[PDB]
Amino acid sequence: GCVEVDSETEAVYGMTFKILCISCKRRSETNAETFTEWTFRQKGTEEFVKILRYENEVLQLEEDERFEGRVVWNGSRGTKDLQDLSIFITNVTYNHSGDYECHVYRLLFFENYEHNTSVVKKIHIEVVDKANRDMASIVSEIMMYVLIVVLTIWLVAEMIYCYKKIAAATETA
Amino acid sequence: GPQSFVHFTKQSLALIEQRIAERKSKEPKPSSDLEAGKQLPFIYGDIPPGMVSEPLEDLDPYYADKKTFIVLNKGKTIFRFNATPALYMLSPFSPLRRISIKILVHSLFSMLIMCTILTNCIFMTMNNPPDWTKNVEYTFTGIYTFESLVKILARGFCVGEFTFLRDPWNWLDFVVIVFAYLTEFVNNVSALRTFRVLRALKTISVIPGLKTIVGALIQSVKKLSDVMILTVFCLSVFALIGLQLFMGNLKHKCFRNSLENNETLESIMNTLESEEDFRKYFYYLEGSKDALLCGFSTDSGQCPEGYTCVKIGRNPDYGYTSFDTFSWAFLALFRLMTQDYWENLYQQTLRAAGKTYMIFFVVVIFLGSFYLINLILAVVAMAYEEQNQANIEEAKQPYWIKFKKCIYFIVMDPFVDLAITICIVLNTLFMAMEHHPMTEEFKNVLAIGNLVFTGIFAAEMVLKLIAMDPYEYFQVGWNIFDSLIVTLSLVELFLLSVLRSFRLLRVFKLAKSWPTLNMLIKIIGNSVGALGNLTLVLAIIVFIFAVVGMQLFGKSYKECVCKINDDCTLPRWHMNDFFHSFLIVFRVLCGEWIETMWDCMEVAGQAMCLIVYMMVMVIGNLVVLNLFLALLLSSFSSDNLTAIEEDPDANNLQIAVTRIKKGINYVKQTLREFILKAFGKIWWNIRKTCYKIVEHSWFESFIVLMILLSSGALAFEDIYIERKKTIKIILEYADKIFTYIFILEMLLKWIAYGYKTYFTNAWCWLDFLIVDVSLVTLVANTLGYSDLGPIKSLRTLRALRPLRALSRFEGMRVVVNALIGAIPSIMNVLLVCLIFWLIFSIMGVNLFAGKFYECINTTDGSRFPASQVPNRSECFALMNVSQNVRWKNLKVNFDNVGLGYLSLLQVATFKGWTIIMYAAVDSVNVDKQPKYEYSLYMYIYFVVFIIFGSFFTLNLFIGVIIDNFNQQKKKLGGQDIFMTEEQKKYYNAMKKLGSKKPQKPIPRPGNKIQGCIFDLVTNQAFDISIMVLICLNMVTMMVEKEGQSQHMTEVLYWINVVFIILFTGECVLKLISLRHYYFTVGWNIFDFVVVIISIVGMFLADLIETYFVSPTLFRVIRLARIGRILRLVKGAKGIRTLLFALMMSLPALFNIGLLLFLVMFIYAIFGMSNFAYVKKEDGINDMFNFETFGNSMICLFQITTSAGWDGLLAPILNSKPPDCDPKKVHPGSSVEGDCGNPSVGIFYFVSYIIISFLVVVNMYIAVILENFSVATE
Amino acid sequence: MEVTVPATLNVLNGSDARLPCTFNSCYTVNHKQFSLNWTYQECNNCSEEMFLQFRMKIINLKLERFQDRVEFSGNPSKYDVSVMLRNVQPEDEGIYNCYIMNPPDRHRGHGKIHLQVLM
Ligand SMILES: *[C@@H]1O[C@H](CO)[C@@H](O[C@@H]2O[C@H](CO)[C@@H](O)[C@H](O)[C@H]2NC(C)=O)[C@H](O)[C@H]1NC(C)=O
Ligand SMILES: *[C@@H]1O[C@H](CO)[C@@H](O)[C@H](O)[C@H]1NC(C)=O
Ligand code: NA
Repeated sequence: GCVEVDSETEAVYGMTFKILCISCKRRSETNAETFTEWTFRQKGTEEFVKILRYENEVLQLEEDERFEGRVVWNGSRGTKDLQDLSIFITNVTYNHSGDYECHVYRLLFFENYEHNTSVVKKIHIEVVDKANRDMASIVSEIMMYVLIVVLTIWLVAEMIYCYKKIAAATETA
Repeated sequence: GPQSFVHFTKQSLALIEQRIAERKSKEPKPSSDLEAGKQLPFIYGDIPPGMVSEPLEDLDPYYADKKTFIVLNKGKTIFRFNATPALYMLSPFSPLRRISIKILVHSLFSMLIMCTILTNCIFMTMNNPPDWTKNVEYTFTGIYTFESLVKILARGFCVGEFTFLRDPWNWLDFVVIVFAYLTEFVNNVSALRTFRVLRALKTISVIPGLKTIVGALIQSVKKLSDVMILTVFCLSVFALIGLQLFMGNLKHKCFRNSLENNETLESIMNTLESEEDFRKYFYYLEGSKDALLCGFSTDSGQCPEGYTCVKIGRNPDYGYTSFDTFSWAFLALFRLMTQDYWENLYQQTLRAAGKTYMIFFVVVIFLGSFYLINLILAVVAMAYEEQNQANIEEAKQPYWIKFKKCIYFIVMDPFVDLAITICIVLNTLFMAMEHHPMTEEFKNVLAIGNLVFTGIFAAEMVLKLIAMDPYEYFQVGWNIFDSLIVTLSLVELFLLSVLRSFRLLRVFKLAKSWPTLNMLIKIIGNSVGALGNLTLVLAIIVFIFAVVGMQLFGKSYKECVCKINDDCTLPRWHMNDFFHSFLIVFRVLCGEWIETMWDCMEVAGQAMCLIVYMMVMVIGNLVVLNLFLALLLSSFSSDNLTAIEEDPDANNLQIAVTRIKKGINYVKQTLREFILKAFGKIWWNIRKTCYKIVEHSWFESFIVLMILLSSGALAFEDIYIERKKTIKIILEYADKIFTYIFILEMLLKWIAYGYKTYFTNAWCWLDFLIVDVSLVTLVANTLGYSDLGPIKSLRTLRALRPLRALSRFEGMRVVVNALIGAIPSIMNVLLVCLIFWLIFSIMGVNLFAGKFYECINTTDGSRFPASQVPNRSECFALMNVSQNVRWKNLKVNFDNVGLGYLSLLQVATFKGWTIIMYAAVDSVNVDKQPKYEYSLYMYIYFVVFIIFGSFFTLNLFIGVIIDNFNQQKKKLGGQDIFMTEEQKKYYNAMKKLGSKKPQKPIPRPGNKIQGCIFDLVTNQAFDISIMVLICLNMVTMMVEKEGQSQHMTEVLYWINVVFIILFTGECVLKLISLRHYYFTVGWNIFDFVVVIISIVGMFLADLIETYFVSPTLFRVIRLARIGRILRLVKGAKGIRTLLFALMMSLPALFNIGLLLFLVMFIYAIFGMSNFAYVKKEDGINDMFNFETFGNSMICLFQITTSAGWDGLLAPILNSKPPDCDPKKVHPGSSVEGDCGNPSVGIFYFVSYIIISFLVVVNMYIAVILENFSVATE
Repeated sequence: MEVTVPATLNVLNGSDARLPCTFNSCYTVNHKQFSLNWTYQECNNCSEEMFLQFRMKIINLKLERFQDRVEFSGNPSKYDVSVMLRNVQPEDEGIYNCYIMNPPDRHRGHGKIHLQVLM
């Protein structure tokens, strides 16, 4: 159906990056009309600046150097009912590190009732030269290896002890 | 003896009166063989012609002293009249009374009354009789008047002993005959007609043998008193629990946040009448009669954005579904016990309260709908066994000659009969190849094949008819059956759509060599043979209920039609005419009553429909159950006695088998003859060390622990796994470690046991297969083929790793061994059932193939009228004219025989059957738009299938399961088959509890006041007073309702506080009197715990409701006052014994439940991996799906009872557009498409329902054995 | 819908005449959609005259022939649409009827009372 997965925080300089923004409706059988506006606050600054607006299957980009020619759409396609609002950076630079705000403007259509809603999501992006491996993966691999060696050592010790015991028992007979 | 036959003359009367006078001046049972209404003994011989049907003197010496006289008919039936003059007018010697006697005891009189009754019963089926029927009604009441006058003139009216009014069945005749005239000369038509229905009950008196059936039916009930009391008590306790938990929750609705014109929910609510404007303020799903339910917790249903959940308005289902009062909650609990549409209520309650409250439904389903039903069945079966045992206990106490001989020789037993059998099988297979989208070539091939088969069968008929004599030809029943089939096939050849399907009956000719098919044939024959009167009583009761419903509610259905239908037309189920009323009665007997009950209560009123429906349920279910038990035991023990050998006459199939054994073996031996003519202790120490390690308890515990961990790691893999990155990585590495550990275990077992013993063990084989699949998957993932289609399909097989727990737990192993030992006979009965269902599937394909297509407007799903678009071509023309138009077919239909098998499974379980029946009765032809109830009488097809392929099929399966499981218990020495040895020891220890002799009485304390308290608390009056106090407390909590005033709440609180004080005072008095001897009783300990529970729960509930905000905790804590009510069990003895039987059944039920839980866990993992992304429609929605483990187990517990499995299977039957979208994009996942896999889904659901049926049958037999052992010991 | 009305009613001159018209419809009468019409015709084939009607409330047309002697004497909720005639005159003799339309019932009710005035 629809799962609100958070965006990845780290982007590699010179490569491509996708900034997730997913905003599911509380009930999936309802009909809505959605658009978005993205605002960006760079590091060393404190003001959020609008960069793009997407509505009615056309993506509008504001006139800013840091994102011109480097941003394409990665949200929902072929609908006005947009539940995926993500964008794609095709060439990451060091000016793309900062705070991103994903404003979602949804207009539900009910029986004799229109409800105009709004959602805001915050994404923090860090631009690095080399991708850093996750701490969870590192510790999980290390703990799997230590569990392997611990179990093998325990099994070998028990095997040696019982082999000696049964050998002594056989020689006693 | 035979010479004791004299006429009743005035001298005899004078002698009898003199004897009576002598007895009075001075101031024993009659022979049952001579009792009235019995056949005259053969010892008396024949009767001379001159005194038959004449007043004769009494034969029984008991009445020889009193003034009686008897009359015998031409069939030797004895009638005992009274010698006292009738009304003091007509003497036995009067000619008028002589003629009245001659009329009364005669075959033609009874025949005339019977024909009158049947004609009247036929006449009561018309809902709008013509005007000329009044003369027929007058004739009927005149005939009844004549019969009653004859009876009164002969027997006398009321004064005497053997008189008209002494017979209970003559009271019905008198009531009917006074009602007729009173209604005629008193002028509600419905009430008068419903009283006219009483004439249908006179069938019991006129048809011989029905009074005995009714008496046995009444006798079976009187042994149910304790079970009824326990059922009422348990239903009341669960109703109180549900009233405490769910009061007012089904009134939650999604109310919109924005209201114009300064409006409020209070001001809006009192200006809303229709559903159209109720839809403008509350959220409705499309095409729904009720507002969507919601909750305030996180596990309840959610409201759309722009709405807030609020408790306001009415309850769902016309307001009839709620836990607001004790009566509505009791109705809900009875519905749950009978499991009628219970998944709808279950889903509503989970939506309104939270998914966490499925514990309530699990406990209620298990305790009520399984255990109470088991108790009812066991008690009725014990009653009928006792009555059957008593019954059998008292019972014991030239050229034509030449060529006809040649033709007779031509018909050879081992060859002609085998050829006929092969031809029958081939013809059945040929007919099973029909399907709807069939070419003309295939149709021609089938037609010529059927013609050839019919010609062959007719030729065989002619050869047998000219070989043997025609009189000798018609002496065997199978030959008559063959003749009927042949002539009917010829009649169809000369010319319907159903007459073609009657040749399918030739399959039953296989029962001459198939013993299990013969068993079903014998059961069906018994249903109309030795048990024909019981079936007749059942049919009469169904007829009476149908006509009563039609006369009571038929006009209300038409007059109040727009209260139950927006189109203002009659619904599918109603009582406006006789056929639909019978259909409703039959559906109630199938187990579905609440949905039609809602319509009945809407058109006619709650009380009348409630009374009628519960009468139908109780009486019809009792009669159906009695018929089921009679059929089962008769065809189980009475019919099977091994009187004759296994095919005593050499079976032609057996002769052919012997001839094959001769010929093939001889030919092979001769061919072999022709071919021959033409032509190191250290390794033993290692093995013993591995044996010591593997066998140790620590190793087994470790492996069990890791099996549990690896099985529980599968539940975390759901649609939200992408949010849990760390858990995902941890689970990947955990899968690696588990694979390593289990490979190490397999290697250790290899070295310890050796290849031979390891690979001749089935558990080791299963573990080997699981570890091989895991290792192949791991090596493919590490190599790089982690994205191949077959590799992913094999990765879906990790759901079977929980199977490693079967060999590790003793209880599951024992249950699995029992099932494996039961499989063989189950296979034979399965074969018989599959052939029987194949016949019906072929018939359904002949009737309904290609006729369920229809043109529908896809926006609202409404079928177009047949005025416009009557054809398929018009439908396609309109699809070019209009966009939202589709010529669509049902998913489950009779287009071929496999789909027919699926349809028959949905009809047999009564899950999804109504859609199929509506499509069947609306059908017209192929490429023709369906019309409403055009084929109305195709409901007969479904009723006949339900009867024969469910009732008789289940009778056969149960009858063989009983015998197989009895043999299984017999072979091992009578031990329990669902219990482990330690459980057996605990079972014996528990058994010694209920078989204790009375213990030492508690000795009274020496003190005076303590002694007075002792004799006060040890009296019976004290205990009965405590019991009535408990009943009063039960009533006090039954008073509580939703929306009650604050004064009500305060006074109820203070009454309950007073009850708590009284119970604590009783506890204190018992403590002071009995001292530490008070604790030597288990019930005293239970009461002490209950008192502590009451005080602590009251204080804690007050604390939560005052200095806290948590209604849920308040209700859960207040569920603690139920303990004061559970002490009513102490006073009741029968229900105490039944609860002891349940406690005895507990261990085996625990083992079977463990196995069921493991199976449902495996199926949940598979369902999560398969159906997590299908379209949300039918029974799959935002709360009941396979997206997470909890949701999947919620869905699977529901269909363990089979409730709603069709609605879950329907979204999986979508596999191509426009039903689904293969390229559907799901945000937050890389999975594409919302389509299903119809083969995987069908296998999944059919296999699960079959396995659930088998396991639940195991639970049934466990509980029944526990009851039979306990109650008969 | 069974409309229960007296076939013929005799009322003394100078007294009041209650005209009982009752119907049984299994649906509740709501005043927004319930329709009641009362005509007066001098004969069976004569012209019918609107004098009393109900659309949302009791509507009195106040015909000149009846002066102000026509009042409603019933309760639509209680299925009582009876009218009454104060001080019956000899000219009041005729045929009186009550058409009834109670949604959501499909059928239309019809009643007839032959009011007769004697000396
Ligand atoms: C299928 O149904 C239609 C219903 O109209 C049949 O009627 C024909 O309809 C067309 C278009 O309205 C007319 O031009 C023809 O004259 C109609 N036929 C007749 C009988 O006059 C149509 O014939 C049907 N077709 C089939 C295959 O039965
Ligand atoms: C409140 O309701 C009144 C009408 O009763 C309306 O005139 C007024 O504007 C409303 N005021 C607000 C604050 O909604
Ligand atoms: Na139902």
